[PDB]
Amino acid sequence: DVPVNLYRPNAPFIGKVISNEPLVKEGGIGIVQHIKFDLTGGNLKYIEGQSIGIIPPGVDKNGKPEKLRLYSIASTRHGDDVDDKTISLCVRQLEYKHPESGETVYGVCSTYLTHIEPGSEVKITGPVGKEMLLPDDPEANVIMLAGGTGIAPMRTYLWRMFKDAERAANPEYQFKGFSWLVFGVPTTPNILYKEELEEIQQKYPDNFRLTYAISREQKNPQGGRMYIQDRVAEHADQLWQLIKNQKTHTYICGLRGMEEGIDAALSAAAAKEGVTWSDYQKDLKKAGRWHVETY
Ligand SMILES: Cc1cc2nc3c(=O)[nH]c(=O)nc-3n(C[C@H](O)[C@H](O)[C@H](O)COP(=O)(O)OP(=O)(O)OC[C@H]3O[C@@H](n4cnc5c(N)ncnc54)[C@H](O)[C@@H]3O)c2cc1C
Repeated sequence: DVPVNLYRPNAPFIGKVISNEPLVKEGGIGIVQHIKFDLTGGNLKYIEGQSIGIIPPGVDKNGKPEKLRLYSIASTRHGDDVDDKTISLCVRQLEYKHPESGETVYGVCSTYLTHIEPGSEVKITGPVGKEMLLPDDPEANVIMLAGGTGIAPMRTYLWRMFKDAERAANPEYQFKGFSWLVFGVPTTPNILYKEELEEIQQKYPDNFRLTYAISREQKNPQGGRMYIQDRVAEHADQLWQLIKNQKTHTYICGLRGMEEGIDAALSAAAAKEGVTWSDYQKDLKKAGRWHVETY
């Protein structure tokens, strides 16, 4: 009942791009695109929290074909239109530095994807992944800690939980727990899906809390730029108290190295009560309540 590997690299599914919209607004840093693909004509099914592969055209520096890159699925199982025939991605263009062989380098698969046109064919493998799945328990608490494109699986949980079209589509799942997104981005215009997050938070004030950490607009108490771990420390006592509930799941997604400041904060909260966080967290992993995907 979790689909995995319905399509593999040796024989991928050829989808078509339907749309490709920018998510970063003017004044923001970088390019992050929301890309939607047509799934009709194949049998790709998937659920929230999974990833798929894209195989980009071309050869590397050695004249070897390009490998697949993985992307968290950014839509619910139904697609953004709730019709069960599309899938979406949230793709940032990776680019870096002049001291990297002289001048600025562009990522292969993410440049390809963030400049791809509607009507183009794309090779898609997957779905893969069973570590970031959402429990079918309507009464769960769900803590989400996202940075940048790590909003993507979170968007599939929240959309499942709170979009009226989704609730109409999923009678078994009517969500009534509490969920809290701490979202880290560099500027207000880099808040991916801002308008839709904030609409959810005003239809459902008792069920959803939305905390930002915006590093170029906010300072932490030491005087640094505000980072998601700064906010997690700000609330580490509340977050630890929520985690003690047998129903609470915690999801962590974003770039590598973001985990260690989340543990430092929760260790100091757990310790007040003679709990050793890293022992507690091992048991949470074992029990399926601790979900991490950084990259
Ligand atoms: C499970 C998983 C989920 C992912 N989900 C998403 C998602 O939702 N959205 C998204 O945009 N991406 C996601 N990615 C990351 C994505 O797969 C690709 O790694 C990323 O898009 C870059 O691929 P590329 O082809 O653009 O870059 P490549 O062309 O392969 O460039 C990457 C390589 O260049 C180097 N490099 C990268 N950054 C730097 C730097 N700052 N300084 C120096 N060298 C550097 C490294 O050698 C790296 O291997 C995910 C990855 C994984 C593993």
